[PDB]
Amino acid sequence: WEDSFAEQGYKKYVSNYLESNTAGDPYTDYEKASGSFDKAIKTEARDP
Amino acid sequence: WEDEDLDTDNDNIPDSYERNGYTIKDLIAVKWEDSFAEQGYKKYVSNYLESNTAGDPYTDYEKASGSFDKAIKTEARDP
Amino acid sequence: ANVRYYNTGTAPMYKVTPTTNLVLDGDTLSTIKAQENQIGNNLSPGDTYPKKGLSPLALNTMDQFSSRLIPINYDQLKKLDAGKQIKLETTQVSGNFGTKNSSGQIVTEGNSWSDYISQIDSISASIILDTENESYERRVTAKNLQDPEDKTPELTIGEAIEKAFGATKKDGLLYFNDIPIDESCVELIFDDNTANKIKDSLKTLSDKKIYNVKLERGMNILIKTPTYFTNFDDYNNYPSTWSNVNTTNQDGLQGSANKLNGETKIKIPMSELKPYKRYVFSGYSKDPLTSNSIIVKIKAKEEKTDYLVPEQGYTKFSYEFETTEKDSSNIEITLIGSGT
Amino acid sequence: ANVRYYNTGTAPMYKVTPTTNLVLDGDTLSTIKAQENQIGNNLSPGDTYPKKGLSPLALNTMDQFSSRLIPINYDQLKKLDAGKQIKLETTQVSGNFGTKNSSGQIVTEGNSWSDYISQIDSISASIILDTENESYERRVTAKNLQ
Repeated sequence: WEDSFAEQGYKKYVSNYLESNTAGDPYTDYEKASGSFDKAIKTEARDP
Repeated sequence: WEDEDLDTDNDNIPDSYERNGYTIKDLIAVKWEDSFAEQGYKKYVSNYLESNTAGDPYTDYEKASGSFDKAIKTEARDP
Repeated sequence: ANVRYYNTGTAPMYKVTPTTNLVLDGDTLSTIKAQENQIGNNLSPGDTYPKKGLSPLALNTMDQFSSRLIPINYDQLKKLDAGKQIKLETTQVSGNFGTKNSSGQIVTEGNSWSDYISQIDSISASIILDTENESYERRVTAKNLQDPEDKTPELTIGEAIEKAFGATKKDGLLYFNDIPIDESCVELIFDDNTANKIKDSLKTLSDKKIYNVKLERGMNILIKTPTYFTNFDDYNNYPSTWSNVNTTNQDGLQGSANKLNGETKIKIPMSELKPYKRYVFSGYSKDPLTSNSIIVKIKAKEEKTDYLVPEQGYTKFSYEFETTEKDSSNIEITLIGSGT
Repeated sequence: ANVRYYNTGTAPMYKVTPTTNLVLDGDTLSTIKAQENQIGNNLSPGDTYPKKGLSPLALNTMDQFSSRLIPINYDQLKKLDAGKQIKLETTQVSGNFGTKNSSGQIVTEGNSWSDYISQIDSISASIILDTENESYERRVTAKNLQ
């Protein structure tokens, strides 16, 4: 992450490096950051 | 090689994908030229980061080449 | 109740099981999900279950295994007895689709359509054509310009209607099996939100055509072909000949050259159209001096209105009349004026 | 009873099966788990079953194979006749969610939400917004310091 990506439209988010589901929901962190899980779930639920 | 690294396994080349387009020929996707319009070939493009660019359960290669079903109308053949 | 199904769209559906909803007057009597008797095995697109030559299909049961006929208590029986009728709605439909194996046999076992619905609807915009013999509804995807990582080829709406139905670029315009579809030769109907988006995104374009605006995420567009059309070079489908016409520079638009005065009158008998409906009569503008549009239709509003150009630019006008019931009467449209 | 559903949250839920509770005055007349008649196939977030333009959904039965209409004895009838009204509540809802295979087709068979509920609740804190047209409810995880 660099600070100059923000004008393009990219975000900044972090997670837990001892688990594969840091929020309990049945999608992993990589599967939820990159939107390759479902196209109906809202974009407010993309950061882990 | 330099310009054939398909990211998603849609079995179709990203240079033939984001550019002016592609067209199947003898069940193999090839580059698009403007003189193909006389014979009856179309021109369509798609999304090179997915394997289902419209959501429907047929992939891009499976829907361009009509090897999915013979009852679906040809209006739903471009992806 | 005797019902039959229909299907409009691109793909077929196997093992179709609709669920119906019966209402009478504010109430809701029952919700029926169709059993093994009223199931349907195939639906080729643009066809029905059963076919055109057969009687409809009866439903009278409500269990899983068909017993226990549908009841109605005494007040609802007296309401239904005293002239009224019940209304039937369709809520959802579950079915199947067909995937084939490695050049083997097509299987349909738990390949349900019902989990690809909320994914497709949140990507696509819906375009529905309505001619006078059939209808069509298609779904075309669209780009989301908020997410910069989101990649898909963006396309204009005049390209979306070009790609969805099978249309050909015949002399610049596009024609759907000897029917002209344009911006100025059809009737375009939106709901409120998409009309707001369209009128907000016209003022950034150089050309003020609405077929060059950008397709967006959640939209809804319906089009209707007219029933009678007055293209002058060719394609004027009319049993009644127009009166006091002119023929010079008459190919399309951008060539309006005839300034003439007087009146124009057309009369059509009722044997060529349907009664008890709400027609709409619409056209475009010019830079004349004055005109008026008298309708001489009985059982209706036989008044006129003024023409009143605000400018010389082409801005359309539209009015409406109301048809009689299959009488000897004739619709008589007269247009008086000085200037065109 | 004529009910309709709604959904406020993030992910959609397939094959909704709500169980309702009917009370009149201190009592509890019945607990109804919804059958295959009034089941709902899809529920996108911020929408309803049925949609915005259709009539509501009727429930009148209580078996698994739908027969045996719901009874009311004489005292509850005379209380309901004399002006009162009954109250409906929702206790729990079981449903499904959808995963896709190795670049293949989405499957929804036995992928139930009802075992990710008590894990997500013991991790998260709940934040609910209420404006004049809709509501929103979200769950955000938080750090333990013990």
